[PDB]
This record gives sequence, structure tokens and C-alpha cells, in this order.
Amino acid sequence: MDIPRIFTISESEHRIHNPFTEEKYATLGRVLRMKPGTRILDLGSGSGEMLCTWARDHGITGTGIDMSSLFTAQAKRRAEELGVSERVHFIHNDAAGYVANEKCDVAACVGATWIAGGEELLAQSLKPGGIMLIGEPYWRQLPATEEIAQACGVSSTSDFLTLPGLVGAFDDLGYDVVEMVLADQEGWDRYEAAKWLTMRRWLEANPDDDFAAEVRAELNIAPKRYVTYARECFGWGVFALIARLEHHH
Amino acid sequence: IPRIFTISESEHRIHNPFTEEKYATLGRVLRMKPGTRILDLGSGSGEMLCTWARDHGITGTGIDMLFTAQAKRRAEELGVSERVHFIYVANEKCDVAACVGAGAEELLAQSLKPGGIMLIGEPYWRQLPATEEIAQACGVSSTSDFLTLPGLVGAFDDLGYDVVEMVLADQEGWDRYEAAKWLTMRRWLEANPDDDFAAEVRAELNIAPKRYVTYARECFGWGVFALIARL
Amino acid sequence: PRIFTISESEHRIHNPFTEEKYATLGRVLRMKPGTRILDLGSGSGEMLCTWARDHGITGTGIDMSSLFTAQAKRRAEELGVSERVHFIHNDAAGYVANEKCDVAACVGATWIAGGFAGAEELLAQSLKPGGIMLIGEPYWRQLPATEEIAQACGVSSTSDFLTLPGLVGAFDDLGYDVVEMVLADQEGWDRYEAAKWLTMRRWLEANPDDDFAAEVRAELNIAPKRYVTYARECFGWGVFALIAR
Repeated sequence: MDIPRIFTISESEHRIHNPFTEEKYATLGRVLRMKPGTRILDLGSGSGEMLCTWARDHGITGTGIDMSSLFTAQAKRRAEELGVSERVHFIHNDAAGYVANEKCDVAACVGATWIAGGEELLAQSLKPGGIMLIGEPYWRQLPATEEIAQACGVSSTSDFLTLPGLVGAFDDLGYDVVEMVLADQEGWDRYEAAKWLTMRRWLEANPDDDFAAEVRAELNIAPKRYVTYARECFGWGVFALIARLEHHH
Repeated sequence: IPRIFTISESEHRIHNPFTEEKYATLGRVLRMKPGTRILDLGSGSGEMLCTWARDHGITGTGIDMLFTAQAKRRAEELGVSERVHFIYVANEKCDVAACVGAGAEELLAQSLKPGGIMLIGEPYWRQLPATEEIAQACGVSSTSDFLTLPGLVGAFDDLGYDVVEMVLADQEGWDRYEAAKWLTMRRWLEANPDDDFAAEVRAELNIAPKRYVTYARECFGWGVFALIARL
Repeated sequence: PRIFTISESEHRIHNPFTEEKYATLGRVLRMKPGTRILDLGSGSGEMLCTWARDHGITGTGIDMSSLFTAQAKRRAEELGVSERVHFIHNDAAGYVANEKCDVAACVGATWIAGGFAGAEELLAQSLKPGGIMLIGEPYWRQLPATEEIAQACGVSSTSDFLTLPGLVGAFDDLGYDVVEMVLADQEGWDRYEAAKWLTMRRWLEANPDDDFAAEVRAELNIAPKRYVTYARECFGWGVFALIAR
């Protein structure tokens, strides 16, 4: 159950695998008002940009658990490049099978793909009244019918939760949402459009590869499928939750 | 003033949808110059004057109250220091009045010079609330409390002024303003749990996030309108 | 008309785009330093000057206005890159570059050819094979329900422009793959329309005796309303990176 060729082929140039932009991650760490030293656990650190960049701006400590590459010296050298490899640590580990030395103040997991979600680990290693950063997808605009949804590339509307229904889901789970950074059309266009050019280059790079057909097909509808439905429907964003905990009374 | 407003915006830098970038854009867009005099009736946080005072070397004086204290900080901290002040009619007729945060036209008028610019921060209906109740949920008495965007520009026109510039707020701007309130409240509930007016702040935070994303996020509109009298 | 020259004499960018939106286009375009560009109706060459400063591209911009061609030449000089770009005063309705260009562009001034399908014939006549073609065209962000409304947005008919999917679907019907897209946002529109309202007023108080004073004053009287009441919701804008299939 690997990753579909198309996805990987049409995202090999992306520096961010979701609608978020540099300005967005930058803002995130800002609104979080984290004091220097705040330890952070980041599952799915990937490039390690978030942790690295925050480490230099808000001056914090942290550790990323990447599950997308054999060696993660691409991020380890990233912290060195920013002169902060003494604060941010990285480990080639895949989610489960992990226990932190000491709890942290911010546990993040934006999720690999913007479509997927992933938390015991996130909660087991988070200090009481800690912030839990989670990137989740939602319906920016609830499609009028399954028809439009199925077109966007989704079984039923019931697959995604609407924004108000998403904040309603966190509350019913005992979670107290205290922050929210949502992506915008611009963020999305950058993410979705960047693919169209990447595929068109791939074709000019491997014309003899019998897969050019699947790319050609994808390209021929990619921009159409996006502007016609997805653009207005698909929504994404990162929520900062803080679980309601009962105390000694 | 519900103290909640003082708590939810306990550490806000801009007590309105506007962002830092928004206040700087209004300034340059107004193509002002060194020697301009303003009167911010409703100064609030005080970011507007301080900011422009720096990147535009402009005089001025804000009025409000006690955020007046908060607005004082920035002045000393920015390097401007007494280029703008904080503490209604002015006996100097500012080169440009303002009321960020109609009807308040009768005031700015009695304190603005002829052919002068008039800034007006006024909220509006970015999108009419599907139904009265929805509008009541957003925290407003009735739909008639605010006017649509075109309705508001039409009001300014029927008052003699022409809109020469206008900087409105965007969703992003709103989230920043609304979300921050949630975090500030939850920080208060953990700093003053065994105090009074907490089981109420606990109520605000219990609904604030739900209320916003559900109704307000796509109805609440705001922005400042620069106006110059005609005739 | 001349109302265009008066209201946009101070503008730096003559469309809903913003400083950031231009930077984005040029960066997402992934251009190697040395790329030759051709802008037809480059207005104040703000697009060629900036990309030449942050990407090392080269190009020339043709525009009917001498005032803009002046601002462009002055702009390239200001950014210290007047060596990479060249601005000439001339017509673009039928311009053709002596040498093919890595990217031919007609952003905004797509009316110089007819609409946008006529702009394809032009650029494509000086664009290296598999070259990138930029097209700045407005679209119905929200297709109106009656010609009245459309007539109240400053246009003649709803057939004047297409919708986002109708527009991209149109570039396709011409055998072009839309590989990149940078759409403008309402904010970008405000900065564009609002500027005119202040320029016209400023020009009005500085030329109360010019022949077009009557007209200008008339434009101002309804421009703010004409926009916020209609246009700001039905109109969309953007640049589309194209490349022959």
C-alpha cells in the first residue's frame, strides 16, 4: 500500500506538502507565544523546517521524528546551516515505538499529506495543559452534493468534516482549542498549481517512459478539476489544542 | 465594559481585525508626508499613530481613555517619543482626523481642516447573516445593526464625502484577532482559577471558538475608509 | 480613454496584482538567470524590472503610453538593473520580437489583441518552442445573473469574460497546458481601485481647469460605489502560465 506514483511524481519539487506557506508556519510559532526553551515534539518533521526555523526565531528546543527518508541528515544539516543544531534534534524513527525522556510543551503533527490526519503518543509525551498542534483537512465550503464531492476526489461529503464541525469535534473530545491558523486560496494555489508544472517537466524529462500516459492524463485534468470544484471546497489548517484536564478537588 | 473584553484582548496588539501589515498599508496608501497631523478618536491600542510616526515621520495625538496606558508604551519603545501623544474637539483642525474602532461624522468634522482626509473604522456585513438568529449568535442584536459593504459606502457618499481610499480586513485578519482571544482566556483561567468571574470566562472560551467558526467567520466585516468632503 | 491615464498615473502595477503576487509569479515560474522575456503592454515595467533584479532575467517591454515607458525606464534605473531590461515606446497590437523568447507575456493589456484568444496568436509568434506564455486575463469570479448586473460592473455583457473553469478550459481548447497560475485576491483589487479614487481626487484639486475635469469628477462620483456594489464580488483576475502541447 505504497504511495501512488502520480503523487510522488507531481510533488518532487514541493518544499511544503500542504497549503501552508512559509509565512503561515512563521505565524504559527508566533501566535503560540512560546517562551525560549519551550521543548517541542514534532511527529512527521519531514524537512525539519518548522522545528529549525522556530528554533532560531523563538529560540526553542525540539526533536523531530521523521518517517519519510532513510537518512535525515538533510534536516540535521539544516539545523547546522541555521546555527541551531544544539537545540533541535532529529531521529529517523517511524511514529510508534517511541518514548520521550521528558514531557514537552508543544506536540505537533501536521500529517504527511494534507488529506490524512495521522493521538496517544502526542498525549503521552505532553505536559499537563500542553498545546497539541494538529494539521487537519476540512470543507471550506460544504459541497452541495456527493456529485461535486466525488469530483473533488472524495467518496462522500461525510469523509471530511466542515470547519465548524471540526471545532465541534475537538470540543466533544475534551479538547480546548486555543489557536487556529487556516490556509487561504493563495496557499492552496501555490500547492496545487506547483504540480502542473512539475508534471509537465517530468514529461519533457522522460518521454520514453510508458508512464507518461498516466502523467499526461493527470495533467490534462489537474487544473480543470481544481478550479472547477476543489479550489472552493477543500480547506486545511493547523489547530492548537489544549485538553481539558480534571484536577485534585 | 465587560471585563471579558479586557481579558480576551488582554495582550492584543491591535484591538480589531486589522493586522500589523494592514495598518502599514493604510499609511502608505494614504500617500501622506512629513508634517501631517492626526487625531485618533478611539486610539485604542495606539499602534496606528506610533507605527506611522516611525515609518512616516508624522505628528498627531490619540484619544481614548485604560488602553491609553498601553498605547503610551509603544511611543517610548519605538524611538518616536512625543511625535504623537495619548489621553471631543481639537483647536488645531488636524490635517487628518480618524475614528478607528456612521454618525461619528459630526465629531471628526469639528476637528478637521478643509479638504482634509477623514479615516473611519467601521464594521459591516461582509455577508448578510442567513437568518436573524444567526446574526444574534454572531453576537449582534439584529441584522439591522450593521450595513452591507456597498450600503456603507453609499452612506458616506450621501453624506457629502467621497471615498478616496479604503483598506478592509480579510479572514486571515479576523482569525488572528479572534483566535488569539481564546489562548489569552485559557491562560487567564490557569492563572486565576480560584478567583471570581472565572466560571464565566470558562463559559466564554467554551463557546467563543464554536461561535466564531460557525457564524462570525463569514459575516463579520471591518475596515477603515478614508474620506474627503466634497462641495 | 484618458480617464485611465489620469487615475493610474501613480500606480506602480496596473492590475489587481500586488508586489507580492508579482514576486510569486516570477518565483513559481522557476526561471534561470538569463531567460529572455517579452512583455506586451508592460505598463510601468514593474514586472520586468523586479524579476530582472531577483532572477537575473532579461527582456523588453512595449507600451503605448510614453508616461509609463518613462516610469519603467526610471524604475529599472532605480533598481539598478536597466542593463537587463529594455523598454520601448510602441504599439503591441502587432508586435513581434526579432528573436524568439523563453517567455512571451501580455499581462493585463490583453485588449490590445482583442480579448485573449487573439493574444495567443501574438505572443506565440515570438516564443521559443515549449516556451512559457504568461496571460493576465480577468474572469467572472462570480458570474452575474443578469446583463444588468454585468452592465453595472463596468462591462458590456456576461459573454465578455469567462469563469475560472471556463477560462482554463479555454486555454486548453487552444492546445495549451496551464502549468502555473497566480490568481489575484479581493485585497489586490482594493489597492488597485482605491488608488484611482485618490489619484483622481488629487488630480481634480490640481487641475480644476483641464478639459477632462468634468468627466473625471463624474467618474469619481460613482467609482467607489460601482466597485463595492458589484465588481468586487463578480470579478476575478490572474496570470496563467501556458505552454503549447
